[PDB]
Amino acid sequence: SMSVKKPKRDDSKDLALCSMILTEMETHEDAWPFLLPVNLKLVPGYKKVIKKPMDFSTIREKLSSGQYPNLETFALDVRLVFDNCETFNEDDSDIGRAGHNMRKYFEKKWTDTFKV
Ligand SMILES: Cn1cc(C(=O)NCC2(N)CCCCC2)ccc1=O
Repeated sequence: SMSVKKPKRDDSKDLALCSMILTEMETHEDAWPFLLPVNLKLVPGYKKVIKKPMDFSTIREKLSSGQYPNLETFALDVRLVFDNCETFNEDDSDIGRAGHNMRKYFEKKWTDTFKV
C-alpha cells in the first residue's frame, strides 16, 4: 500500500529474455502456421470467429517498439496465438498439433527462464 513497498524482482533483463524466447519460437520447425498474420481475405471464418488475431511477427513488432509494458503482457500475446489456434483447428490437424507443440515449447522456456 501507500509507502509500503513490496520487494520486486529485477526486471531489467526482461526485454532481452523475451526476445530470445521469441527467437526460439520463430525458428522452431513447427512455427510456420504462426509466423505471419492469418490472411483474413483467404481463410474462411477466421475474421468473424477469431476476435483478437495474433502471430509471431506482430509480437516481434510490439516487442521491438515498446508496446509490452511488462513480461506478463508479452506472455498473454504468446498464449493468445495458441488459444486462437485451438479455437479454429482440430487437435490432430497439422496446424492444430503444431499449436499444441508450440504451447508446450513456450511454457517450458517461460518457467525455465523466469521461474528462477
Ligand atoms: C494459425 N492458423 C494459420 C492458417 C493458415 O492459413 N496458415 C498459413 C498458410 N495457409 C499460408 C502460408 C503457408 C501455408 C499455409 C489457418 C488457420 C489458423 O488457425
